[PDB]
Amino acid sequence: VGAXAXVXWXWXWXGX
Amino acid sequence: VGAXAXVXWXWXWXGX
Repeated sequence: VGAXAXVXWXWXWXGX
Repeated sequence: VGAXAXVXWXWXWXGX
């Protein structure tokens, strides 16, 4: 979670 | 991966 890939900013889910 | 939790900077594995 947070930033890069997962739940957060960039890849996966949430922000970008 | 990247930053926050996982493989990367903060929690889990790698940097902090």
